Amino acid sequence: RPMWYPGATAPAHLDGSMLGDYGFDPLRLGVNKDNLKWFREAELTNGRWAMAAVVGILFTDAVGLPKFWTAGAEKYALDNQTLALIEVAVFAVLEGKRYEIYKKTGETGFLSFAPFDPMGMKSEEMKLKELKNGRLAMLAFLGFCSQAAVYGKGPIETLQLHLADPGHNNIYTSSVGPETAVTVAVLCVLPMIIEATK
Amino acid sequence: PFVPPSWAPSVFVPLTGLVLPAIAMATLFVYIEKEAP
Amino acid sequence: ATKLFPKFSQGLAQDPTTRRIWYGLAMAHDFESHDGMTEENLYQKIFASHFGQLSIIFLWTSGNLFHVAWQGNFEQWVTDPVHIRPIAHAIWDPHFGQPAVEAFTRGGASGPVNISTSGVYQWWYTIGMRTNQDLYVGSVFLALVSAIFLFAGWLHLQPNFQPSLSWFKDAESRLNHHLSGLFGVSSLAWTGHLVHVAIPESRGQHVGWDNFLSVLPHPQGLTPFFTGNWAAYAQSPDTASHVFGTAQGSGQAILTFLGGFHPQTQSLWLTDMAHHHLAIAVIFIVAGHMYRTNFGIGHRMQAILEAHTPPSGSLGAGHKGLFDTVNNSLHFQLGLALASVGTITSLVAQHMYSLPPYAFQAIDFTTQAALYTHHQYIAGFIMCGAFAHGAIFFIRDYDPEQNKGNVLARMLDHKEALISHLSWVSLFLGFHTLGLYVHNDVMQAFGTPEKQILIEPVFAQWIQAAHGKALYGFDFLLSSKTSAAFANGQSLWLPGWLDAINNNQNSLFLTIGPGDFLVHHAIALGLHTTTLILVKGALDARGSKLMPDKKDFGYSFPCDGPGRGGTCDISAYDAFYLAVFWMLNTIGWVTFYWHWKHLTLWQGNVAQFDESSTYLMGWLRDYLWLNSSQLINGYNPFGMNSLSVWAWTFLFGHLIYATGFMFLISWRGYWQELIETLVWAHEKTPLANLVYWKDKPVALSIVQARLVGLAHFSVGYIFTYAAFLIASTSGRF
Amino acid sequence: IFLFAGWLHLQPNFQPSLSWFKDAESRLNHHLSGLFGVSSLAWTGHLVHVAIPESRGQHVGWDNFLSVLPHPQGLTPFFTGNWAAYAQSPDTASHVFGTAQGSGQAILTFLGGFHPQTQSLWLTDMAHHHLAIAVIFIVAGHMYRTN
Amino acid sequence: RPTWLPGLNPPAHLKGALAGDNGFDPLGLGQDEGRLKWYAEAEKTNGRWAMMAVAGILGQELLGVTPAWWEAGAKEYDIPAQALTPIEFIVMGFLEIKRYQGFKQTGTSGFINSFPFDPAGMNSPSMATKEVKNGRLAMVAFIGFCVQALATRTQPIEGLTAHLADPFGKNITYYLTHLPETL
Amino acid sequence: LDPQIVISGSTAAFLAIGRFVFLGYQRREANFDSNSTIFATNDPAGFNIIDVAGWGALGHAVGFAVLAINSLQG
Repeated sequence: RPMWYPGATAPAHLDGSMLGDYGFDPLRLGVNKDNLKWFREAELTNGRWAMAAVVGILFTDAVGLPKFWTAGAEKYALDNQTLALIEVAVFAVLEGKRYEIYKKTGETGFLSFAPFDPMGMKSEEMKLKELKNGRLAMLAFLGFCSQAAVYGKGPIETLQLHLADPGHNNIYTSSVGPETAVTVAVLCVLPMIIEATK
Repeated sequence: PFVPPSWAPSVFVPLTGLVLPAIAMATLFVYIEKEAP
Repeated sequence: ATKLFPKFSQGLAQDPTTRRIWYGLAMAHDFESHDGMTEENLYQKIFASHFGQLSIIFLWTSGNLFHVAWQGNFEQWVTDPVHIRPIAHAIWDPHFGQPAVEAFTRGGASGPVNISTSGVYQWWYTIGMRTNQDLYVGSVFLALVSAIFLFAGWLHLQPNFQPSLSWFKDAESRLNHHLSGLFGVSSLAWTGHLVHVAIPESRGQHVGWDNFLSVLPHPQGLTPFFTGNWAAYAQSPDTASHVFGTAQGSGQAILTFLGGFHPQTQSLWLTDMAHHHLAIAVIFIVAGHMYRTNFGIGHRMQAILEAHTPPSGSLGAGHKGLFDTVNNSLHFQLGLALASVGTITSLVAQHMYSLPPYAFQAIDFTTQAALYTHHQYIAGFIMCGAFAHGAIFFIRDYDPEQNKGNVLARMLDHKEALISHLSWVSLFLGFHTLGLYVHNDVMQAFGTPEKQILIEPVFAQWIQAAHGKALYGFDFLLSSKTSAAFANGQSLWLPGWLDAINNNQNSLFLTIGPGDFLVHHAIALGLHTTTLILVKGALDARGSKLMPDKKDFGYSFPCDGPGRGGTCDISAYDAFYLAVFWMLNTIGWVTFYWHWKHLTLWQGNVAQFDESSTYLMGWLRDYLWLNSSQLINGYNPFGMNSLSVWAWTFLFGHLIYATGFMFLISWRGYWQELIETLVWAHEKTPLANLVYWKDKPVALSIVQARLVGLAHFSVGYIFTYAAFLIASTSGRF
Repeated sequence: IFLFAGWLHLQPNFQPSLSWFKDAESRLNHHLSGLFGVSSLAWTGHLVHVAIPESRGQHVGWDNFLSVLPHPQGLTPFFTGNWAAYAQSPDTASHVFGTAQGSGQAILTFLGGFHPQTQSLWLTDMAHHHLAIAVIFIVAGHMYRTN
Repeated sequence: RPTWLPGLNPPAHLKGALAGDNGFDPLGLGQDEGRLKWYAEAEKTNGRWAMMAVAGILGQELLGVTPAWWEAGAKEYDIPAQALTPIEFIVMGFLEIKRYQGFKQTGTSGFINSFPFDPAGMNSPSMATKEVKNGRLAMVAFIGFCVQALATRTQPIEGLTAHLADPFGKNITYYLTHLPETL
Repeated sequence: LDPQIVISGSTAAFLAIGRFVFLGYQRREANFDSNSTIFATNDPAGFNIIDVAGWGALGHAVGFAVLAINSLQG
């Protein structure tokens, strides 16, 4: 059972019953058993949202459509006032039906279908793959927003620019260079800090 | 760059031809004749 | 007492003689014969060995790349690949005097260097390498990949990482992943490299890791692929005046099927190669979904095997039980793999010399000769290994009770008929080929060359005429202009293919005559005799009339003693041993034929080969004696040149061959008695008996003697022919 | 770093014992010699190396303090005992703060009073003050018996 | 067992079991065996880094590099210093955490997972004493290199040749007194 | 030639011959062909996601082959 660094120790409440366990809880926010399930469901839905959002942002830059941070300013074939009213009206019923699913079963669902799987490949390994991909997509979305904050342009453009000069084009040579360098050094020292005390 | 110096063959060829084979031969010869407890 | 080496055999470790070291070194890879070996541990050891071999291969490739980038002249060879000789690596030998230093100083270098014959320059230049920086990056990447493979080999042997026994026997999953992933995805990736890097680099556009994400390989940019208008990708190809490496006359197509060869480089088109890799990638990927693994759909190889028995009972039980006798036998799988690998290697040699795939490879005669000979000898050794492992399968893993009535048991049921018919074919071919050669020799000696028997190879010439060659005049299939087979390819690939096959300046279906017919019969004789020895040794491995219990003695053992008239070389190992000589002789004949025909073609006089290839005196004088004049003149009392190393290698191979003859003719007993006399001499000598041996000196065993003699024979054979081939081809051109 | 030190001194293998907190002689010796004397000596080094040359129009930063001499005689009067050489040629009454007009070469003076333009104490006087109190505090840091 | 001060008995906490134990501890930093063994490992690794640093400085000077050993940081290089710091910190963190965890399982040095990292044998207590002594000499030599470059602005071999050419001069007295002439 | 019409028609046609024509034959051959995952579906004839993916792959390959052949203008 690999941990979040070579030589970690579970904080007595992450024994491994949950999928994708690595003993990562320094703030100990999952000390409560009741909060662990809710936080897990929140992590799963945040991961699903980030997965769909990252795939959508990556697809818009390939075709040539407007950037993800400027797509809202574009004029569509509707009114923004009516869009917000419809969005909160549909999501009220959708989120209400999803919340009642978690109280009866404990996982996500769509509308009145708690185990929503028309094809049927709901396996234990598939649940962990969803969590891993969701975590990766959450970091990817944070990276998309951060790259657009300092460099702008776009994710695909950022990757293309990094290939031109990898030794000179990175987060360390950008406007947030020293902060991230100090943070990387502090993070690299952190496992030794935890292992020195234990 | 990865280019070795000009004196590199004059040191690596005698090494690979006399230092490494002598050490390897002596180590292997000692290992073969080791008596079991 | 008992020594630590070997650790896998306590019986060999208790041996107090020198036989312990030799046997421990020769049985280290025999995992099934170690102490305390199970099936799971066996498979794990083989897995680690596979990783170690992969690491060695990748490290060797990285070493070649590094030496070409460091001491080679790749940056200057690409500018003039016709008049500049490639450089392998530098030479640092303190034994060289002044003439050797200036003699080996060639190829525009600043010191003594070796001129390469491996052909890596043409291959790397064709795939996209232009500067030494590319070779350095490739060498570093391959070294890191080799290190990762070595670490993986060490990691898979530790607990929590060792695969289970059932994992190694998942034939359906492994075959689906190798057909779809290792074969299809790899070919698709190669197509991507050819379209994205090789094709733009050959047209004068440098595309690398720093600019491939912004350079479009086609002006339409992936649109015709998604819209199904793939025919737009073959539009505007490279014209007949295209210069390799520049933009002069370069087209914009990425996937074509023009066929033939490039007019300048005399090699295959890059667009055709990319299209080829794409088509085979699609085929391999589709073929990767044939077996059922974990999703219900698919097939089961056991069901297909058990459902293939003819109703007439001609094959007995058919293929029933073949899945269990193959999945549970590693020697069967290794034999099948080696047989296919050897056949593919021979296919590679033939296709590469006839259809040159790398740019400026046909002009390099030494590269062609060395590459063809190298691949053919490797293929011969691999084929002998396939048959040897088949014999090992019969002795160690064959189960007659499980294979009752199937095709495998029926092979041993009529093995006498197979060996007898192979003997008849080999005898007929040998008698007729030797008789025709001696008859032609006598006619040439008596001054009557018109009296010799010269049978025209009408069958192979007919096949060549079917392919499109109009020199013979059969005028049919691709040779006749009114045929449907001819008119159906005139718009896709037949123009270039016909223009390349009808040209007599290339190696694409060379003209053949009576000499080619006779040497082909000699080749057939060598193949049939080698097959006879190997097949007879594999079928008689479990027993015969002389030794009814040979299966109880293992694959390799000395003999059964002098009883029953004599049982020398009765094991299957001895059959393989006698077959190695026939393999070397067969490959020697095929390589002699290839070298002589191509030498006469490159010299511009094919009539010399056509007139002297019918009698053996022509082969001995006009080929072996005429082409060795420059080789043996590498060093003489008048001085030396760069060809002296090949002369030394020539004599080196001759010496090794003759040394092998000693282990092959003289046998153990005489040597053991001599060793006993030497033991007495050392034990009764003052100032020297104080230094006593730790291992009792004994003569080499019979099996060890056969292996040592065979190894010397093969090494001397290979080095002698390689030295003669490279020296003659390099000096002549 | 100080916050991390506070968190680290509470974890096991880093918590000081009660006997360590009661070593009054060692604590007083280190506070008088190191926390007071060495800190004052370092402040004197900054005033002599940076503040005094910057007040005379000469930029002295981390990029050039190893190649810029605080005094033209370069540590020779300090080792030879001719300390009065560091008080020679001070800033005149027409010196403009931040420029070289009217500036001197002295680094340790005791002129007293205030600067005619800035109406503040002389930088050389403050440097000399910190040097004297640094020597006094360091000497006072060897009064108690520790080991 | 000879000590550093003649007529001075070695302390009770310092016994000859360690490699370079010469009974030198006037401050008493190795009272407990836990801190003593941790400091022993710290001394060995400090000496290893100092040995590599002194060897590198001497090799750079002997091979005629353009900048001195105190200017190599500001020299232009591919992948600038701003980008080299995180890569070095990540790889050093991994290597050092593996070295530290291997030290907890067994009280010895190592390399990632080879504890002890001892290929081809050649290990003995005498070799350990030689390693500790060479490390101490290298540490003192590195500090000498730093102070020599500070007060004389000359590289190690250059300063040594300058001292050999004129012994009675070009020493600590001349360089400490003729400081303005050096700059 | 319209790519959307060809691809849609080819995929729908092979999915139709896989659901209404060759479903029983494929099920009978898969049964006699004899750690796994069972793909339960609400289709009355057991046409799970695996069969849909396989038939759709065959349909897309045939449709793209037809589009390519017609694109060659031969």
